[PDB]
Amino acid sequence: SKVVYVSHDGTRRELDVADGVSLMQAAVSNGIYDIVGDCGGSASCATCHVYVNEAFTDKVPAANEREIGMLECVTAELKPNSRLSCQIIMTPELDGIVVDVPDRQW
Ligand SMILES: [Ga+3]
Repeated sequence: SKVVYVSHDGTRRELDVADGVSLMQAAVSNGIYDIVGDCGGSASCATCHVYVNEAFTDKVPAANEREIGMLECVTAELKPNSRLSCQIIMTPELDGIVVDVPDRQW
């Protein structure tokens, strides 16, 4: 699928996230996520907290409590679609997803 990542600083990236990848994984390989070593592509991170555009946040799978605190590690007023770069998976239909890292600290 077509996925696009936006850094909370205002940078954007667009990768190809097929079936079995996560918004992070693709970007990850692309270095988009040169963060720390928590999720390692398994949704165990406190820094990949990101906001998916409401359009791909409703199609994506339902994130579990593991995507709530991990993702809420940084007080970013967790939205309804917020999620750590490594928790949503991309299907061959949900393509065109736009991600964004929360600058909620501003
Ligand atoms: Ga992560």
